[PDB]
Amino acid sequence: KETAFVEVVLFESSPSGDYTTHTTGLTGRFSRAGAMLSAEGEIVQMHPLGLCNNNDEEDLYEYGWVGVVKLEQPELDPKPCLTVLGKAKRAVQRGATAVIFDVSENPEAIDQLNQGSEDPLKRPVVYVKGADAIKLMNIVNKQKVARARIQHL
Amino acid sequence: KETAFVEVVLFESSPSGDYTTHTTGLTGRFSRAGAMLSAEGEIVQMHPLGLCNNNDEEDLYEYGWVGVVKLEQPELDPKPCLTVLGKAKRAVQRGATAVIFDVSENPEAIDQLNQGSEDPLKRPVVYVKGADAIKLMNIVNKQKVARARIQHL
Amino acid sequence: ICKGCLSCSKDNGCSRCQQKLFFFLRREGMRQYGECLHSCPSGYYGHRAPDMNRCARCRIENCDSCFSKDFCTKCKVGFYLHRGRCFDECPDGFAPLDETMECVE
Amino acid sequence: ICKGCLSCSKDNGCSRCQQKLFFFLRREGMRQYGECLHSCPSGYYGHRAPDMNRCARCRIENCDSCFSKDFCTKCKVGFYLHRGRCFDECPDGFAPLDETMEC
Ligand SMILES: [Cl-]
Repeated sequence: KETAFVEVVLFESSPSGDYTTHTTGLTGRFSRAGAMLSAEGEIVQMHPLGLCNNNDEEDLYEYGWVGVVKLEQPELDPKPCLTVLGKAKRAVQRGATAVIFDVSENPEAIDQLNQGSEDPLKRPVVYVKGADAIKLMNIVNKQKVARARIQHL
Repeated sequence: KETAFVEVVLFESSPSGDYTTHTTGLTGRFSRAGAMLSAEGEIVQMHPLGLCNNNDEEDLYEYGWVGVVKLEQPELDPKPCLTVLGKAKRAVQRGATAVIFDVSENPEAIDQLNQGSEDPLKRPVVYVKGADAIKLMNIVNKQKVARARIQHL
Repeated sequence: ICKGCLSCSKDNGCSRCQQKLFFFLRREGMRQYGECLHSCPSGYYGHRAPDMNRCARCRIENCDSCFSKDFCTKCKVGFYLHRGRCFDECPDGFAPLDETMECVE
Repeated sequence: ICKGCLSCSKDNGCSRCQQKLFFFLRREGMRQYGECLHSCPSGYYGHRAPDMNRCARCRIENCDSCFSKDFCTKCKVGFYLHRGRCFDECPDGFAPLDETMEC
């Protein structure tokens, strides 16, 4: 409903003890699947298939991570463990402080994301697409660590 | 200037990797020593005699933390290494994504902060007092880890 | 050449594995991708799941291979196998075979 | 109430150590409070900062006690100190003296 302002911060622990940082910028939108709140955290990508309730025991992640999830072309998983919605819930349940789907491959997620506005999650859910989506994955793909900063103006 | 809405958040992970959370809410004000932004991170208490640029070097902190700094009666730190503003700049530097001052036993600090002779940091500098302060410290004092979430509205 | 997958990509690696192959989430730093595996790496085993054939953790501490979550079949390098579990030093009344890394009487 | 201390606090432990002793920021999770010691702990050393006399980290790794940021009197248990440095297993050129754990 409102535009989400994503700042992707790259940092380096300088030897002086201090930290230097390189901010990148993007925009996406808040899904009504989730709260209209700002958030921030160490970015973690998740494979969409990593987000199944199916697994009895999974990997642990430190609490507070900003998930990042590249959705796939609809026709490449015939039936998922869960719906996009469902998966955000997993994320949040697994300690996600927010979730950011790169929606480029599949828009319908959007209509499926905003479909559960009745029972919204504690925490923001956001999508991105297009060049804004590409930049995200360029950082997520080539860098070691990056902190995400989502603001609700 | 503005009111700053802080959620301190305790968290535990069940052995499936799922996270349950306890969230305490407080209130404070954004300072004009710091930008007017929301921000969230793991909390790190800093003794105020721990924020001097003086020493050759200090211990390193993982980037993006939220500094929480209980000031003491000024007589108990009569000639301070830098200004409270100055100690805010020193935490950002060392990676803080935001700073929170319990100025309860030193409102003079309140007044120093808002009329900055020193240019304003590009991260939030919030301050608290009374119950809000008290609340914050009860958590910080008695727990091992907590995430903060400061929110501008 | 993302290998062993029906579906695939630069951003998620492999996906929805081919045939009977086993799906395995690898992680390096933030990044995470799919792999359509033949014989899962140390700590994991081919498990036949609801979603798909996927690779799972071998419960037993210090273990390299399982046939099931809770029984180790090849212990890891350094360690001795005994009754499902994995040991650094074989338990009281038991003696080592450095050859088989097994454990005896 | 507090040991070695002029001023005190629930939240910040010792503040402004009595000058005779040394000031040690100690860390427990997210907590950091002043402690006021006889003598600094493993890896720190007495030092007179402008504002006060505070334990500080020996620049030298593994080295239990200092006289200077970079010169190191003793190396921690299972280690060998000479000419300021400290090495795991006494380096070629000399011979260990495990009674003095020298090199
Ligand atoms: Cl964090």
